[PDB]
Amino acid sequence: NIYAGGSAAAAPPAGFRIHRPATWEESEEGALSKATKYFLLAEMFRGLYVVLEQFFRAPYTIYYPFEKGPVSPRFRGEHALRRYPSGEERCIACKLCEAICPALAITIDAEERIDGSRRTTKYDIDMTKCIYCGYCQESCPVDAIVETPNVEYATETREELLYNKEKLLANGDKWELELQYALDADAPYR
Amino acid sequence: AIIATAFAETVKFSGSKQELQKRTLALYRQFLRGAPTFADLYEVQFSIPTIRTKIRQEFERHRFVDDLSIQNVLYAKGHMEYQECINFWKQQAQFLKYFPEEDDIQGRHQPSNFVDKFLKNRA
Amino acid sequence: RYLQHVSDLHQYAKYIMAALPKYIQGFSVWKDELTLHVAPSAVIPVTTFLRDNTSTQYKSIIDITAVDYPSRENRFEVVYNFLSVRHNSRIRLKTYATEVTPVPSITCLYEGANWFEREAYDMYGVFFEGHPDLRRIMTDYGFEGHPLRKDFPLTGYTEVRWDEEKRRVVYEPLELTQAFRNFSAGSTAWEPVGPGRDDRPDSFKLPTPK
Amino acid sequence: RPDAEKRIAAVLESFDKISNPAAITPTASFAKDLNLDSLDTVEVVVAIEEEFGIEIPDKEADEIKSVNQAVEYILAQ
Amino acid sequence: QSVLVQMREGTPIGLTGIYQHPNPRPALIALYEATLKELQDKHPKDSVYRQSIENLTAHRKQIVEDNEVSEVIENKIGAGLIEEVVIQAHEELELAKKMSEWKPWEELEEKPLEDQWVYFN
Ligand code: SF4
Ligand code: SF4
Repeated sequence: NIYAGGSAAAAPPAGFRIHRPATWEESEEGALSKATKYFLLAEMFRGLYVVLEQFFRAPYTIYYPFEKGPVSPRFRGEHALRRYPSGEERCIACKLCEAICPALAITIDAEERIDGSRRTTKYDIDMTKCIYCGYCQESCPVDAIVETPNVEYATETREELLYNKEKLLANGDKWELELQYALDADAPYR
Repeated sequence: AIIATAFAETVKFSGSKQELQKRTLALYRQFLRGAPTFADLYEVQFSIPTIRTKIRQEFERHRFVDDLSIQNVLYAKGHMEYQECINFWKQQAQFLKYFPEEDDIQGRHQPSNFVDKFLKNRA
Repeated sequence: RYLQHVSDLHQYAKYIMAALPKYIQGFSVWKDELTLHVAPSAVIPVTTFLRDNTSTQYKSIIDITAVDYPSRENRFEVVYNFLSVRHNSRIRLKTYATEVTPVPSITCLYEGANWFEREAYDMYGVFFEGHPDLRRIMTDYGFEGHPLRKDFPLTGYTEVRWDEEKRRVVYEPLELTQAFRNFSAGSTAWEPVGPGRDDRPDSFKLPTPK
Repeated sequence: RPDAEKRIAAVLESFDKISNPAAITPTASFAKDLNLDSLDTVEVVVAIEEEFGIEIPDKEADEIKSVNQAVEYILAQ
Repeated sequence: QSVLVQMREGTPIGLTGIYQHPNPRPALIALYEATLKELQDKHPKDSVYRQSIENLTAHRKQIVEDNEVSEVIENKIGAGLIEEVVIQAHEELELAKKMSEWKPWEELEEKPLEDQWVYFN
């Protein structure tokens, strides 16, 4: 038709008028049958039985200091500056990881040597304010900074938590083969 | 939120200067009357007369304001500050924002002439 | 569908302006979004008309906020958002308000609105005349300034530290260990997008003569 | 009520901006005779009511201009 | 005479807070006649507002006056339930009474500045 105006084809659906709630006398069970559930706590014992079923099965719990939970290859933990095979630092002072960081953790000083190649005098990540987005891994064209999957590195001072170039080159030294394995397994999806 | 909080009033904007003067008058009376509560409440070191002379000198700061609606916002901000102070919403470290000159003398060499400014290049 | 629907929204809003010529200055549509351009003394009657008409029953304040452009004489623009849960429609209402003049409050009509109004108050300093419990929310109690405002810097004016001497936290002017480095300086010097086409239906742009 | 104006004079004496503590007559105007501001007027009235423990409404606080009106008001308790 | 537009106690329907209204059609048609009388008395006949609400409540009142049962008219109106329809008719009635004093059919009283609805173009 034409609708009234102030009004559309979104009428109330067929059956949205819900029925009157039935009284005591339009009930299917007897009052004695209802009182057996009332006094003998019929559904209390049901929920008691459920938690007793959970008592007799084998728990989900795992030992932390001797087992680590299931992890992905694309997981992210402490940083590392990689190197080339035949020993070369691989960060070409290209300044992309500093320009993308949503918390401004990177600070790089760049200087050029006689050779014409480019490296960094001072590389720096403040880990009080790195937020683990992995954009710094995504931006570097030469794949020089990564996220090693280590998380067990909690420290006791903040000055330990300021990572300079030397600490991150050490982290790229230690984690290398698992790092290369994770990047090679990640590499089709990037 | 139907009901308001305790000491609040509906913010409403007067069209005359004399009505605003009456409202700021009643407002100074409210601060000055509630000044013995603030020393008990925020556990200050010092005396009630110093609270009262501060409330006075904070209304000295805006005595010669000409524009009506700037007096209006200034009244609304003062009533919000009364509202926070008379309850326990402000704490004793934000109540002492109001008294930075009283609590401690920072040390020697407050510069006065150009030379004392200039020996530490205007600080 | 969508071309027909945006052309229908245009006509609905043309009707809304023609029903209330005293209060509605403009309307603009951009992609199934309708904005109504309203004077600040014109807020309350338009919002009653949006609550109360049967063609126009929005019933439900969703979110309101301000936005400052400091390059205009009336600095803030206060934008309202409504949702007719009957007609499945959204509508938007923009007014204006300088730092010192008000806009009147719709908390007499919309019960959820008062909490939104004092939020936009603390972020912007925009006044809602006729509002019980106008004071700050979601900032510091002794905080001086309005944060979401273009003269206010990023890191603010003050910072907090524990003075040993007074045995309390103290509030001090700002000192950073690393300065903020915005990289907005270094944007494009070519125009990044064109002007773009229009979605105006043929019925609502002015005829050329002959 | 004797010894009341002596108490009000003792309260009014402890202030400043009064270069004559002997100028407190029982009909002294706050603004005219004592050279007081508006804030001074509602400072002295609050200090008057603080001495007793009574509390005053707004219409009975705004009207008090002289110490004569304070000694007229004093017998509300 | 008075009219009740929303029972807050009775038997429940799907919307809570809204209970079943006894005799909704006389309440409905009397509330309609109040709408017609008010906007004929108080709004001047040029204005678009009274023209569409006159036609609106006339076409809405015709459905109510000409059909009997509950469910068929609440489909023919096409808006919500009849309790809820009585509420929104009450509401448009109170609106039409506020519009006689707020007077929307004039010219606009507060012209914008020329540099105000200019965003980024
Ligand atoms: S992971 Fe994120 S926050 Fe951390 S250095 Fe990379 S881009 Fe910056
Ligand atoms: S890690 Fe990548 S983005 Fe950062 S300086 Fe080295 S090459 Fe550039």
